[PDB]
Amino acid sequence: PMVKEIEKKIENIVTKIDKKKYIYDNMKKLLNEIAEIEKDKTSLEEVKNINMSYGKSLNKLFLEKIKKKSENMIKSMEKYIKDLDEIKEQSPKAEMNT
Repeated sequence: PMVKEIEKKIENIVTKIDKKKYIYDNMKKLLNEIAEIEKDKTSLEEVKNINMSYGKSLNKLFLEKIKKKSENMIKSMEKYIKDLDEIKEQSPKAEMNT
């Protein structure tokens, strides 16, 4: 204990300098969620692109490209009439919240 005061130093270099590792040991699991974050974000933003061309852009272009009108009817118009799913989502939210 006298010279073996270097045992409290060992005690320190132990637990104290051991729990030093169990910090960066969570810094990895962090750099996983952090990693996953953008890793999906961008991947999807890529399939949010294909829409803008195939929708909005290909819309105006096709809505200039021109029975045939019947297709133009069931087109963008019934494509908006799809969004009845929001009402098929609203009252549901307004359900499990009373």
